[PDB]
Amino acid sequence: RSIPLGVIHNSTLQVSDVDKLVCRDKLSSTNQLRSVGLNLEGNGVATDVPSATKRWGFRSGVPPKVVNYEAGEWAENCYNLEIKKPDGSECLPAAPDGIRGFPRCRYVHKVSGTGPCAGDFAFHKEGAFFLYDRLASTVIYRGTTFAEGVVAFLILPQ
Amino acid sequence: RSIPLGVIHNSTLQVSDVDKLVCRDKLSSTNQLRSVGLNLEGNGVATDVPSATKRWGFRSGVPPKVVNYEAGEWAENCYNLEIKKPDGSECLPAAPDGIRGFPRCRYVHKVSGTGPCAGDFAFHKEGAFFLYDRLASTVIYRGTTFAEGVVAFLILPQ
Amino acid sequence: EIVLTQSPGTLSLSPGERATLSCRASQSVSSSYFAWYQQKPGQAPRLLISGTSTRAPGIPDRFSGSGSGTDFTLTISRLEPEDFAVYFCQQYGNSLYTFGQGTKLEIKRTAAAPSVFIFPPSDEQLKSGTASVVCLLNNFYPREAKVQWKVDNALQSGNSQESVTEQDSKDSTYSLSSTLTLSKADYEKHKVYACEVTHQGLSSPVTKSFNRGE
Amino acid sequence: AIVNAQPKCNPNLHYWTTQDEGAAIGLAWIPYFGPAAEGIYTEGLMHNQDGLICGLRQLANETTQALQLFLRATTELRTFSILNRKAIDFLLQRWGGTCHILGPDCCIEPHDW
Amino acid sequence: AIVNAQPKCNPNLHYWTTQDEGAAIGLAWIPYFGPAAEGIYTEGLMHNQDGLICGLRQLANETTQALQLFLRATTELRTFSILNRKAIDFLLQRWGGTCHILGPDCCIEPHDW
Amino acid sequence: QVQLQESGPGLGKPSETLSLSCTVSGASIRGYFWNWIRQPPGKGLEWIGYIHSTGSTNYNPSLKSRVTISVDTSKNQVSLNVNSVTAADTAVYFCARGAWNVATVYYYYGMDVWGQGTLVTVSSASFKGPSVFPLAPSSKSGTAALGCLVKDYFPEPVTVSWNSGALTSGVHTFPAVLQSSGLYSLSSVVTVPSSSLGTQTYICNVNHKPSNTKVDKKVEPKS
Ligand SMILES: *[C@@H]1O[C@H](CO)[C@@H](O[C@@H]2O[C@H](CO)[C@@H](O[C@@H]3O[C@H](CO)[C@@H](O)[C@H](O)[C@@H]3O)[C@H](O)[C@H]2NC(C)=O)[C@H](O)[C@H]1NC(C)=O
Ligand SMILES: *[C@@H]1O[C@H](CO)[C@@H](O[C@@H]2O[C@H](CO)[C@@H](O[C@@H]3O[C@H](CO)[C@@H](O)[C@H](O)[C@@H]3O)[C@H](O)[C@H]2NC(C)=O)[C@H](O)[C@H]1NC(C)=O
Repeated sequence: RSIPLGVIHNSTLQVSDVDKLVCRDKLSSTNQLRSVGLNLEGNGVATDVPSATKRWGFRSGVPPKVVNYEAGEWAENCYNLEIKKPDGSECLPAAPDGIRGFPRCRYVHKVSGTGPCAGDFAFHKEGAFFLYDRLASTVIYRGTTFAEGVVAFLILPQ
Repeated sequence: RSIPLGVIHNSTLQVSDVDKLVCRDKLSSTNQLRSVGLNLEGNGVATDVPSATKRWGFRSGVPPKVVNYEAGEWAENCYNLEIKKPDGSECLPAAPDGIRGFPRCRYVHKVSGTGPCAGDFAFHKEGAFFLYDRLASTVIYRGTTFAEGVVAFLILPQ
Repeated sequence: EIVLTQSPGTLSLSPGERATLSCRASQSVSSSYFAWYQQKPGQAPRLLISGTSTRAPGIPDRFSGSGSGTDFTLTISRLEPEDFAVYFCQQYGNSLYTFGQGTKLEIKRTAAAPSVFIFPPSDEQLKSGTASVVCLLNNFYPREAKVQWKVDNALQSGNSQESVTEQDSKDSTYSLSSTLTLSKADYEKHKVYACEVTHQGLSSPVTKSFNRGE
Repeated sequence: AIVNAQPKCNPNLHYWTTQDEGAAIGLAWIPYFGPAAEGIYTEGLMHNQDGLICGLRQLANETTQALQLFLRATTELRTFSILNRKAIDFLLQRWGGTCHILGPDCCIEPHDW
Repeated sequence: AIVNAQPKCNPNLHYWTTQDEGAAIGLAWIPYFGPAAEGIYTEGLMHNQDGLICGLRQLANETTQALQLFLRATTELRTFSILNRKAIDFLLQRWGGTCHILGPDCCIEPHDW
Repeated sequence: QVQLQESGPGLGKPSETLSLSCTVSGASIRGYFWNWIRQPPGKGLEWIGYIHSTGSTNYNPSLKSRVTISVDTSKNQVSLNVNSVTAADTAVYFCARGAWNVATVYYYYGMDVWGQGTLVTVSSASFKGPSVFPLAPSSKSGTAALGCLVKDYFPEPVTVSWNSGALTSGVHTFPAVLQSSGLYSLSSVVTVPSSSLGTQTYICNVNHKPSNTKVDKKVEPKS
């Protein structure tokens, strides 16, 4: 479809219509365009380790994709996984350069263990993103503190 | 703050004001926007090896960042470092692909030696950039001829 | 403007029964983050239920919360003697909290007679210039009791001050202390100081006495 | 316009961001003397209006399907172009074709007289 | 407007750049037959005006603090977007909002009659 | 194991500024909201205001003028100041942690952790230390009862303990009673087995913070 763009005017949020032209919406500079990463715990999702694990799975045939966000939410619950296959070989890829853990986490749940790895990459079964430092990825990277959330695109007040 | 943009009209350079709108400034195509890398020797900085070395140091906790520039200045003095720790392990990272030495250097000062490496990356203590082939980095890469300089952004005459 | 009105004001019923506490909102809640609190005597309130229906950790399954937007209700099913407290409803909305009047909940029980004890004024207190006699009624239910002071069969009206504890959270009993305060001079006049107690669990009044010199 | 349909919503937003002011206390812009990776962020709080924040959470939920399909289509690993693309689309909507001064698709207003 | 405050200044600029004309002598645009890495550059000289060149050196010095903070904020390794972003900002200043023909923030001039 | 602890002067002079301090232990103030609740003796709870660790504050509409809440992250404390103090502001003052969720537990902005509460009495009068007198009957020996008497003190409260917390069973310490003199007076009692009456000595542990007194009085066995 089309990536929705949200307009904020006098503390009122409206979704921009791709067909309707609103001349009142003003964009004086690119600094008014912000991408926000809102964490799933804000939506009240279950944050315990056994319940969050059920939201992630392995699948081959889908290459990983990453987007940037400029602002994130302080997360009370973040996760850091070190899952390995029974034979000992690592099950998650080490994070490439530039990808760092979520900047602000209070409780970091160190998830470890050994299980069968059915695929090449760990994806979010509900469609959300694994939010890292200013980068939103579709894939869980080994040993890096992430916080599952989603991304919005806003045009901010002047 | 804001990255200053310089306007050149009839051999007159003025800095564009982010608040003041000057309708006379014309941008007909992106080819009029140029990024220039001016070397520090143009500012009369000391170019001898012992004096230039004092301008660089090692620090952990700051990830390297790179910007592109489209035009550079022919440099009389460039540097190429191969510093190693006492135990023998390399002290500077090998340059990633796409990063090549400064295109035009007359004298290339092959700097070598063994010293303690207090950090993960070599930065410029005065804030300048290490100018490579069309790429300006904040970090010294091993074995690649660089030329310390700074970057300006210009909107050129038509 | 946002006022939470709680009903009933007071309530008393037996162990095992179900207590239903209600709390209406003046204006419709714009953010249904309702909560219920239990406050034991002298303690800060404890969180029973947050977010209209989610029980706080460590709160028994008896406490259940529900709501409909304007009226929210807390039901304490299968009441136990430990549930004696005062219960407040709370509403967080538009960056402000509001509370309720509170519902004081008494747990009934079969009647228990008071255990009467009388206490002569101590030695050092008499040396200070004032004497006080204390009658203690320990672990009784119901709460209503008549403690009548009579000195040499002369009733004393105007010098007795009573005070009753809060309900005991295990046996559901009250305790009372009647204090008769007199100057060191008027206390010297008479010699027999007694305390008579009437209660629902006493088939006949109980009078415990102490003579001046003992 | 948005309306929240999520089960719950946290009406207060405690945010972090680097895209904010740098007073540039002398020599702190220099990376060698600059803050470490953990201290490059600023903070803030938007508890002012509960409704706007709950609307943001739904928008971030609703943009997910279109954003995920966008990433399926592109081939590069990391996509920063999205915000710069939205600005180009913004200008192309208003100033893309011929602009009729009093027309409905032209944001030009004649002077006040 | 700029004014040079550096200790010295080299008033002549001997530059190199690839962003220039390619006469495209037949089959030299093909990389297999094209010039090697060292010969993809053109040269030039700007000794005409001493003042403009000294102004450029100060501008390159003054843009450094803002450019360094920009790089601290972004997370990608290499940033090419800066020049394309400046062009978008240029258009958004003049044609971002409603444009009042005779207004101060609108670069529209009515015809000559 | 997060604990809150309010601190405040037991008596505040009227028409003055009143300051209370909440001290968080076992958890970082950063990232949570922190409330101030007050409760006039024998009445409902009133919310004074709240404050985020960053600093943004919103207060009760009816009290926003006479109140100002402040936080100090270097000391891990949240402070409350009430100006133009009258007799209505006499109450016990609580600080509470109203958070959206902590760790995996959701509290949906319900206040999970509270302080112990600090009582603040607003009066022109001054402090007055208490006097203790034992409660012992004419000799007898079944089940016996004994206690202490705390007479003439101001202001509320006074904390009485038995054998330094060792004796908790059957200890009823009666609420304060405001005598005609204007000073408060209460009494503690305890039912003790008459058999082991003379085996263990029984001592009171009274404590009046506003006047800084912590005296101990024993009770005669009379086996
Ligand atoms: C964006 O928000 C929607 C709406 O909250 C999310 O969709 C929802 O996913 C949950 C979790 O699976 C569904 O919950 C379940 O609902 C069934 C009843 O259908 C119930 O029996 C289960 O116990 C469970 O509560 C929910 O129904 C579903 N809602 C809709 C409208 O589809 C969605 O996942 C969010 N997307 C992202 C990327 O955050
Ligand atoms: C941009 O240009 C400014 C101005 O030239 C550069 O700053 C300057 O740095 C030099 C080198 O440290 C300073 O020089 C020293 O000055 C002291 C007196 O303060 C003198 O005793 C020393 O012997 C030495 O000459 C100079 O004062 C300082 N100027 C200012 C205005 O701060 C700056 O480094 C340049 N930045 C880049 C990225 O090229």
